[PDB]
Amino acid sequence: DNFLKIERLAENDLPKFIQLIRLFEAVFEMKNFSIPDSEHLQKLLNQNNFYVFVALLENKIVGGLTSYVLEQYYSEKPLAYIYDLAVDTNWQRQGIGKKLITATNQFYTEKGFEEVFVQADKVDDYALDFYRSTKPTAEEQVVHFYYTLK
Amino acid sequence: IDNFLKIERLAENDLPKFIQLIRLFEAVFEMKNFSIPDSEHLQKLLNQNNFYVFVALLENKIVGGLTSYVLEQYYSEKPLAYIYDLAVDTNWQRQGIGKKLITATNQFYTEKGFEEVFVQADKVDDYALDFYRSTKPTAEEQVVHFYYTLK
Ligand SMILES: [Cl-]
Ligand SMILES: [Cl-]
Repeated sequence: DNFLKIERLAENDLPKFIQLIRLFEAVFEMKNFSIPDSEHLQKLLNQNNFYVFVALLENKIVGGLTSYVLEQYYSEKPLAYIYDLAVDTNWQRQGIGKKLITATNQFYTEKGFEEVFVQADKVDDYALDFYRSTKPTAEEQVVHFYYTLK
Repeated sequence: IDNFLKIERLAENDLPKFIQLIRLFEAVFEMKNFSIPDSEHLQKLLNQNNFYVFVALLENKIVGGLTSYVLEQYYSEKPLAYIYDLAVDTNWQRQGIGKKLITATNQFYTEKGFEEVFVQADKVDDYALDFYRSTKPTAEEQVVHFYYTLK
């Protein structure tokens, strides 16, 4: 569409950041969520290893992703890790997620990165077929382990 | 072996050990036509406050190690830690070394008040798959890894 706009957040974009987090809360159906203080979120937004992309309709965030820079020891060309990606259920399928991926990969290409990667749950068929629609270089079935700390 | 082994988190002046671990990675992962980055680059990476390396030592020889990245969260003030690579010397595999590395790493991030540490293994790597399972993770999950090689 011509009205939709993809933008990368900056220092004074905390309100848009919070709006995206609220979208994440909604789409991911997170329970009993308590958003961190704005002081914390502001400092994170200011990190040079963290970049947020959103899809906007006028003032309304209808989609977004978060990404982390991982400097490599194999190469002087860093990696980018897309951690979260969501599209508002009322705008799911508008080309939004593709536009976000394209913007993100172009951004890291300009910065001389080697590779961008992202994970989707095996049971999440909507995301699974979405990422395949973005034509990634490759996909690999893997297993994710995590240790909840005391 | 346990009373010979040393598990440690690398310090600022441990670039030689870092390079040794990278070389171990090159061999264990069977990386082809690898060219190690300049030492200035590796030193700066080692010194990053969001990157920590844990190694296993016998005298001066690295026999195993892992690399970890701190990921500050927007869901919580408690960060995440991402274990990116883990390898053990093929002649020393499955003698508790990998378990000790995971234990040390998780203890470090637990003390720092992190929410969780996570790590991934290939579906076909049953060596790795049931190693991590032997470490008693809180949960495991089937996922698909997508990547985009940039021009
Ligand atoms: Cl809240
Ligand atoms: Cl930039």
